[PDB]
Amino acid sequence: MKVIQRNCAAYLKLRNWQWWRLFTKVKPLLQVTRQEEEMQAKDEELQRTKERQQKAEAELKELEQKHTQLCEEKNLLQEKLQAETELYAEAEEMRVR
Amino acid sequence: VFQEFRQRYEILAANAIPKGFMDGKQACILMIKALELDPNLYRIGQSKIFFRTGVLAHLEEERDLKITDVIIAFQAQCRGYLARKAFAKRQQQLTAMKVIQRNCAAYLKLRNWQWWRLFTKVKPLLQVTRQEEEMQAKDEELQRTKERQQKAEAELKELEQKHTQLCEEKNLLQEKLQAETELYAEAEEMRVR
Amino acid sequence: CDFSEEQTAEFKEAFQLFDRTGDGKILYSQCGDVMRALGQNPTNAEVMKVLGNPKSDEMNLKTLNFEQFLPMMQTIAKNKDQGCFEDYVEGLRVFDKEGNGTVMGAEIRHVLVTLGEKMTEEEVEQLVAGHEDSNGCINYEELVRMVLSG
Amino acid sequence: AVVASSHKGKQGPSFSYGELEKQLLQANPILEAFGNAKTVKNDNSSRFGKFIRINFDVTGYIVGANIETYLLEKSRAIRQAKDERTFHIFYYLIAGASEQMRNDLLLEGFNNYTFLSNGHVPIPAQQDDEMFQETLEAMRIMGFTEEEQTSILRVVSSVLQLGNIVFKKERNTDQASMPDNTAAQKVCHLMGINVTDFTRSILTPRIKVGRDVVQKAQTKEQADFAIEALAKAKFERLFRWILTRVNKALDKTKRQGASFLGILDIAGFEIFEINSFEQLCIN
Repeated sequence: MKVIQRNCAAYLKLRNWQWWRLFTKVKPLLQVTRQEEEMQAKDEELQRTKERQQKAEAELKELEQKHTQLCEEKNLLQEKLQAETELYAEAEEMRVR
Repeated sequence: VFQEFRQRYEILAANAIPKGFMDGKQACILMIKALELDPNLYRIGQSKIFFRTGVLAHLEEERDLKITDVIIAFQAQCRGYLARKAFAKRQQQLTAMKVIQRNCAAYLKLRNWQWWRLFTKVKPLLQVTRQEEEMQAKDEELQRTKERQQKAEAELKELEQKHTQLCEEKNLLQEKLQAETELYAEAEEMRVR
Repeated sequence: CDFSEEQTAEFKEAFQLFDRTGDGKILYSQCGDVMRALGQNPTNAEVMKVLGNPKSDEMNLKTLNFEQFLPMMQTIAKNKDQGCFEDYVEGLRVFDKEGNGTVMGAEIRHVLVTLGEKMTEEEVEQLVAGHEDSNGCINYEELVRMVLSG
Repeated sequence: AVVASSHKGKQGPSFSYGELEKQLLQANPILEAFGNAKTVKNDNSSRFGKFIRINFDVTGYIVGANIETYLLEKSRAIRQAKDERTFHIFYYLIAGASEQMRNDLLLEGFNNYTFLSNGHVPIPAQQDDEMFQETLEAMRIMGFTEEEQTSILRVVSSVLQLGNIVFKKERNTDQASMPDNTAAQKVCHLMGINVTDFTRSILTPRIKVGRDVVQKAQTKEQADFAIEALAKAKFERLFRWILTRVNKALDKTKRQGASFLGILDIAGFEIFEINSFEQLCIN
């Protein structure tokens, strides 16, 4: 808090000086090269996004393998069900007879 | 029946029949009066109203012709809307393009003759533009990789939805199969008995 | 004439905006759709009922000066007032086989292509706000408002 | 709802309780409005049995809750004995609805309904309009949308109005007829179904009996029974929806828990001029 107060008081006293407006106009033209840091950040995030892609594609493949299995099991169970329904109908009609 | 008569032909007396859940029979009477039908051409029961085939048939033809007439009016209105929309678009585009091409052509002619001729000799030394190109390329590739990620996650979600669906369908079919097998057993054993 | 000096001037300025081939006029085939675009919406028949020639060598060859176009536009501006929101809503209510707003695109296509004057397979695609898959389900209430504002 | 609360790290009765406690304290007035009525024994008599439970973590703080509710005395609601009332929500709606709401729901004032024997029946200490406001606001606090409020109003209006579908029997055939088809038209409109089918399925239905699908002969009494049974069905479905909706508010919480504390509240011993099965199960 003491260092905050030192900083805030110092700025508050001085910020009414006119030159600050010229400083504020000039500084963004001169200072901080920026673009190397930006490039490095983009490259770093690209690696992370590629990692997430790899994981998403792995998860996709896992889900695909389970999907086709469940689809075949569904097909087999449906075929078998239709057979048992026909057998039930045949048994029940003859039972009535 | 009176409610059927009203609901089938109300268009012919929609201005005369009052709005609300009122007695259909009164609405039918109002419509029959609006048509000014001869009282020998129909007979009013408690539920069913009897009519002459040809008279009701000819009124139906007239009513359908009137529906064609308003269809033509609506066709003209929608074609009008379409024409207006097209005109509004194309004129806006024309005025925009006229100013843009005027400006771009004017500049293009001048930058091929003025101090750009000097500037272009210095330009390849300005390393800032090269670092900007690199940055832009990295951002573009990042955006592409992010797009592929989004698509991979969408595909993943689609496969997940189908996975759980197939799992539930499998469960239901298995349960149903066991039920039908039990029913078959119960039927067949009693058949033997 | 019902139009003010300002309205006549506005019509002249609008007439000047069209990318015509330097004819200084407007073609009889085109003028109907100009009048539609700029104001009131006449029918295909109305363009003849305004005492324009119902038969000619060609409607693209027949052409009119602003002095002839202005009264032709004025008469429909005064005498060709279109239906109420209530009227079009009633029409669509009687048309709608689902009786709930959600009409079928195939039926809409039928009453535009088959009935009346044949609206084209290019027009219908720019008129229909929805789509025509195996369902074809679209709400007429939006369309009626769209063309009411047109 | 105060002692069992976990502390968020953020004194009086206006204290800001947790989300689940806030729902719990609104569940009571919600359920009471839909489930309580006036009887000779009690002006706020519960027509239903209930059981609340609150679930705790290993630390001893609340982490979830459940509200179970048992079969209710649903029969009385359209067969009112002298000086007895229907479910409070009906009177609260009929008194509290704005002109806009009344037109939307196709409602009228009291004594305009065949299902309302004795007509309007008073109740002390309550203020029907104010109650109508606070119960709706309680539903808003329970996280209801405006649509899922008004839809309840539509169905509860429908059971109230459908009683006005009056029948008269054709002596030549003994089949029922409907001179006041306006009532049916209003009801089927509020339900969004076809008036023609709605009229004929009540008066002379065609029912599937095994292999065949056959025209059922239908008396005045059978038609009355059919529409009253339909009212019971609508009511049971709406009450079920309410009870599930209030539990699903709590069902955001996880399935883990250490132990629980229950609260049982069954309707009391009860007797009057008629004693049918509907009272016997409770007694």
